[PDB]
Amino acid sequence: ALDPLSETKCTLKSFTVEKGIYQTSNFRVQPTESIVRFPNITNLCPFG
Amino acid sequence: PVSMTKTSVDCTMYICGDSTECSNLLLQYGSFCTQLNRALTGIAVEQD
Ligand SMILES: *[C@@H]1O[C@H](CO[C@@H]2O[C@@H](C)[C@@H](O)[C@@H](O)[C@@H]2O)[C@@H](O[C@@H]2O[C@H](CO)[C@@H](O[C@@H]3O[C@H](CO)[C@@H](O)[C@H](O)[C@@H]3O)[C@H](O)[C@H]2NC(C)=O)[C@H](O)[C@H]1NC(C)=O
Repeated sequence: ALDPLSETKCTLKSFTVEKGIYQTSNFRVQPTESIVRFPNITNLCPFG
Repeated sequence: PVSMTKTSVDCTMYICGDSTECSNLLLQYGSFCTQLNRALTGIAVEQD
């Protein structure tokens, strides 16, 4: 996880990397906030 | 016909989405879809 060169070294399971382009991992945007949207009702259920 | 569309399908995003527990369970199956990703990438290169 140091840098892309080390990541592609780990992906190839070798310390020397030949010339070329290698697929290593996937980029994904992590979420920032949590959103909850429930109906505005507040009457307690007749469970009791 | 000469070539077909180059499609790359990812394991962890398809089988498990963005679920860490599902990925941890998927690790038990070994390297099945390291093989799958490799095969799809090889087809992609063969098209060019
Ligand atoms: C079963 O019933 C009990 C008792 O309730 C009372 O007696 C019954 C015979 C009926 O006449 C009821 O209408 C009557 O209220 C329930 O206990 C009560 O539950 C309510 C709801 O949570 C409690 O209210 C809260 O209590 C405290 C202050 O005391 C604060 O959190 C709130 O301001 C709110 O008032 C009430 O205190 C409580 N009463 C007693 C005697 O403990 C019980 O919940 C119910 N069973 C089930 C499954 O709901």
